[PDB]
Amino acid sequence: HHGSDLGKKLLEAARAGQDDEVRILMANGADVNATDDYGHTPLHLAAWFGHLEIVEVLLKAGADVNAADWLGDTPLHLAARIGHLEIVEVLLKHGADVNAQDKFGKTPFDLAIDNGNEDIAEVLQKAA
Amino acid sequence: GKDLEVEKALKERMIHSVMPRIIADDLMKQGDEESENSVKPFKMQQIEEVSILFADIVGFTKMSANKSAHALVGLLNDLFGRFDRLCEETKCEKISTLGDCYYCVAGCPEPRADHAYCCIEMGLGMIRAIEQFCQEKKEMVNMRVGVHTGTVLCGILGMRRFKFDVWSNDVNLANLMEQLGVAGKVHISEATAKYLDDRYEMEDGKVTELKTYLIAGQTKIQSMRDQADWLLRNIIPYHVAEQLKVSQTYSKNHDSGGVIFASIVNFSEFYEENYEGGKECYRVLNELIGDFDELLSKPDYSSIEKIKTIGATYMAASGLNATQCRDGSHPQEHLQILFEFAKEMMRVVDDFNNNMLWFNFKLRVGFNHGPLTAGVIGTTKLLYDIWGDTVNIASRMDTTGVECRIQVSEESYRVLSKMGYEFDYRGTVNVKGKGQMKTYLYPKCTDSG
Repeated sequence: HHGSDLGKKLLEAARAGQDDEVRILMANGADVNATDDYGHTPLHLAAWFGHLEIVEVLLKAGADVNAADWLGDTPLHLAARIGHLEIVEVLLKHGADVNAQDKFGKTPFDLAIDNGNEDIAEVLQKAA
Repeated sequence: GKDLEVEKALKERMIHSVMPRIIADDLMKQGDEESENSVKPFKMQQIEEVSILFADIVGFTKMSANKSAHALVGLLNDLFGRFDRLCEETKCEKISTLGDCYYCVAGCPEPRADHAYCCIEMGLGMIRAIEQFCQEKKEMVNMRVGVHTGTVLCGILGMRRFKFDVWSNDVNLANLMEQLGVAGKVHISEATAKYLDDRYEMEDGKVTELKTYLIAGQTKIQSMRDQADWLLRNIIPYHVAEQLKVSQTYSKNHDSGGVIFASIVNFSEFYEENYEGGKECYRVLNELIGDFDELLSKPDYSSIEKIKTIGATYMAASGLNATQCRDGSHPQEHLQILFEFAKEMMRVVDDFNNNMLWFNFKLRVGFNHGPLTAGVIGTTKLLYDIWGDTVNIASRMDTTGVECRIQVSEESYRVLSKMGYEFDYRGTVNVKGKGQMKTYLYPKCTDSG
């Protein structure tokens, strides 16, 4: 919104792990999908820090499914890059793309392969 | 009227002074408008199977022992004029020069089918020219020459002092091979020799200390005025601009001044080229270097000069623009303020490391201070540069450093210890030209230990 410092507060609480501040700020009409200079999204912050509670808080908050940073990466791509499996399943239940690739031109499969997490790849390989 | 055409010609010449031919003649039709407004937004590429050559003076320090700092300018101008002239007669694309070193590339804008032959012919012509000058003016100097072939990615980085350049491991290989070469002969690699057609002096040159050989031879006028003057400030500083207008060339010497080198250390392993080109990694490098550039805008950053960008490195100096002497000020605060400038450089790289996902970027920084000289090289082309013992000392001592540590010289250690900053003694490392030198680190057990 106008003067989206509420975005800064929500993002800082998102990667800080402070949930009560997130509730307080959303009570103030803050934007659900506020973005920073590089294009990060709070769901990508959750993938960074692996907070399933905040994942579900953002899901009930109404976050987008294919958020892309300046590197054009979906949150599923970031998750496969890090390797939080349960977040990967709870994200793919919502119906995200399977065959996408960012500006780096790679699908999440070989990415999860190189990051050293076979679980993401074996879960994703069964899609249709 | 005609002054507009005069400044148009000046601006076009100044574009080609810092940035190559084909890209320039393509960018003046405003293929990209963001590029045009940046000239007040560009592209990067990566090409395979090209040739690169380096050449260094032998005994470069010795010829600069007790001179007048003016003979050096003249002789360098003569040598480099002959060299780049020979470049036009042999159709090879220059890149830049690093003090005592001159290097070029073959077929960089568009591939050429006989790049290797042109490059070796350049080597032979370099040998002929240097021997002719040696016999004429009677100074025994030599050129260590090295060549390599492979793949390299080309682009322009930064927004201040930006210059077209190329990057890959092949540059490091060629530099090291020239370091392993012998005077008077060209030190080649088998990668170059796979298509050599053996029309030359085949020898196997190996080190006396990896498939290598040695060959011994055989109303726009105000807008255009602003554009052109901005470009002039981009290539050369203000003091030289005002001193030059009443003369032909430039040269100056300072008995004392600082210098810092700073390079990203863990950037090498981040070269995954699974994507075609890997240009996004270098876009990120562009972002970081642009952050460094915008750092310069601070008001207290007036006495600090970014000399150039070396590959992915960063070279800065100070203590030279302060030509006006005021007795109510201490003439030794320039080194201090540059030391803080380094500190905020480290802080900014730390912040960027925090803000980027799943990678840490560490830096090595080396500090030195002492005498040096500054000058201008080209004509119809331009380049500002500095020379001296201190610059090579700083480059050496920075390479024998540790990441996230401010490696500092012993005399600079002396001048800085009494003013407050805290350091721990690291050790003593051999330096060519000066023997043993002591090393100190500004971080004080900042790690777990």
